Amino acid sequence: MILVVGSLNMDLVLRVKRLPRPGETVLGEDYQTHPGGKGANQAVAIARLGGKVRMLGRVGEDPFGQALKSGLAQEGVDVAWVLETPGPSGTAFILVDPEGQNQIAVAPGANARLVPEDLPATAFQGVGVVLLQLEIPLETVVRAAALGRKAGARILLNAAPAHALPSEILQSVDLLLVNEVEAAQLTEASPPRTPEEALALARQLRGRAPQAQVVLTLGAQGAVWSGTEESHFPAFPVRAVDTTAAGDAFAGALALGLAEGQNMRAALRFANAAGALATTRPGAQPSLPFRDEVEALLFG
Amino acid sequence: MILVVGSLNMDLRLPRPGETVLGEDYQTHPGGKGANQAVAIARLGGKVRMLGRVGEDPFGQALKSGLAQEGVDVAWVLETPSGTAFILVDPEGQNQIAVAPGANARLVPEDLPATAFQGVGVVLLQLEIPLETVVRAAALGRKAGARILLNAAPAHALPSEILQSVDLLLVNEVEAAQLTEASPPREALALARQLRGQVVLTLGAQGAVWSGESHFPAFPVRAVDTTAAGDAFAGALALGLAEGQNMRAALRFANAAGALATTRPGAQPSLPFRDEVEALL
Ligand SMILES: Nc1ncnc2c1ncn2[C@@H]1O[C@H](COP(=O)(O)OP(=O)(O)O)[C@@H](O)[C@H]1O
Ligand SMILES: Nc1ncnc2c1ncn2[C@@H]1O[C@H](COP(=O)(O)OP(=O)(O)O)[C@H](O)[C@H]1O
Repeated sequence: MILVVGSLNMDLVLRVKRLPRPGETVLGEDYQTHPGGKGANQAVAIARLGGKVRMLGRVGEDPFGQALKSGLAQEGVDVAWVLETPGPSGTAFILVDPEGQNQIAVAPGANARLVPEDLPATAFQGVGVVLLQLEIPLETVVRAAALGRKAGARILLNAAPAHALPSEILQSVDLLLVNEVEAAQLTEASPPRTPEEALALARQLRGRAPQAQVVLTLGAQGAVWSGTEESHFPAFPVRAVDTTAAGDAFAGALALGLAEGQNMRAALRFANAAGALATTRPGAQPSLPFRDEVEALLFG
Repeated sequence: MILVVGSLNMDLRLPRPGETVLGEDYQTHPGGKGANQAVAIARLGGKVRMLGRVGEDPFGQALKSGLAQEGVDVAWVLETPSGTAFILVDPEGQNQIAVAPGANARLVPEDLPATAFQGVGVVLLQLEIPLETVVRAAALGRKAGARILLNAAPAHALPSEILQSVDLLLVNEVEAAQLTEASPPREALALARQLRGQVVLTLGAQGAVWSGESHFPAFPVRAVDTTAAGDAFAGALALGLAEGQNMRAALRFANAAGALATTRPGAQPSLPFRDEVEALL
């Protein structure tokens, strides 16, 4: 059983010729509205892969709030710990170009009101893995890890979007999951390139600031893992339509792989499979693949 | 009055990929080049009508009642089965914008009644509606006996037919280049607008040039947000000519509105009132 603690966002999406550079006005088409948020996406990702999942976070007392909560319940995620909030739900401004590269700006809304006291112990009882991200306040992330350990869950921190982390969080996490910008933020010096070797060396560096399994995602180059092994796990070759929610599929698939009892080798392959499929359909949450697609792609 | 025919938009800590500016603002205000130009005239104490399409969504209502509360006649604003700008802004006033035309793409020639043009002194147009509707709006303006002000913005190619049918052709340095060829590195901007040519070429903090042959200096101000500077200038110029001011005093009156727009954040909210622009005289 997995608990996901994190954000619920309404995604407002535009197809664009080209992502605007600073100062640029670009013309877009095909305006669309879908439930999203790193938290809600990772919960739904676990559900479509057939894992049992609860979601703990806040929606606002607006139309979107109901749509965010109902969306989750419909996918069969347990929404008993989704709390109603004065003011607006989270909203996200997404642009996607023809290569599937995106640009996202998030208005936190009710996600900013998820405080430590909002975390009851019964949401964590009997869960094997707690899955956290950073579209909620850092004091809430600390409490979630604490309550997670107290219940005997593995703490999976997806440190995204990019944010500075205090030692208290980095030291209390079983697995730290970051993309290259998050890895560079926390380490200083980017991998302005890949060799898969370069981000292994940075994932070894991030390893120094804790005692977790460290996982670094590389988009079209897959992922690396510094922990009980130092290894690269290649991407599945697919046609990428919209890269939105691919880290969410991957995070959610890693969580459920470890929940179900898979080792890291298997769970990371499973996760690259799921993150690859998410690139091949448009939109965030709607692109989240189902167990049988993911298993098809693994079987080859 | 002045008739404005063009766009209405609602203008609305980031996954970077491709990259966003490090800055945290957006929320909700009426915008679009048409709406902004109309509100500009209204805030400058001018009688003004807005002609264009909103959607059947909450925004559509908000845009309409928004323009109304500023003092714009919205009678001719047609509901449609809204245009949206996703605006990201950093603390240094730098912007990234993604526009979804919505209803604005559905404003077709047969949408323009001649009633709306009757008695008006200036028809003010931009290029945020289909080109065939701009053509219609010009033709109906000429019929009603109005001066047709084309603001050829945003940057787009135009045929000789359209260029030859307007009484004033308002452009910036990128649009000037688009229609002619080769950016004015300045004057050379005045020799480019004569290659165009009444043609008005805006130059930011260097003000505006004219030839039908003169340059009108910028009002020096603290530029925090250059958004809606073109809209305030366009709206103000349109109001100076409909008020019967000379071209020289109107272009000074445009620069003065233009400069005051730069001094406050956002688009429609930064548009100066009359008392403000008259003080800067
Ligand atoms: N073009 C791609 N081809 C194959 N897999 C991809 C592609 N883009 C992303 N992925 C998968 O999704 C995961 C997340 O990619 P990445 O861009 O690092 O995440 P995020 O969207 O959080 O930045 C990768 O590890 C990989 O499994
Ligand atoms: N920094 C500035 N200082 C003074 N006046 C300015 C400044 N920026 C713009 N303006 C005024 O507002 C207008 C700005 O239009 P401009 O920046 O040339 O093109 P755009 O249509 O892209 O906004 C007029 O050109 C000018 O009078």
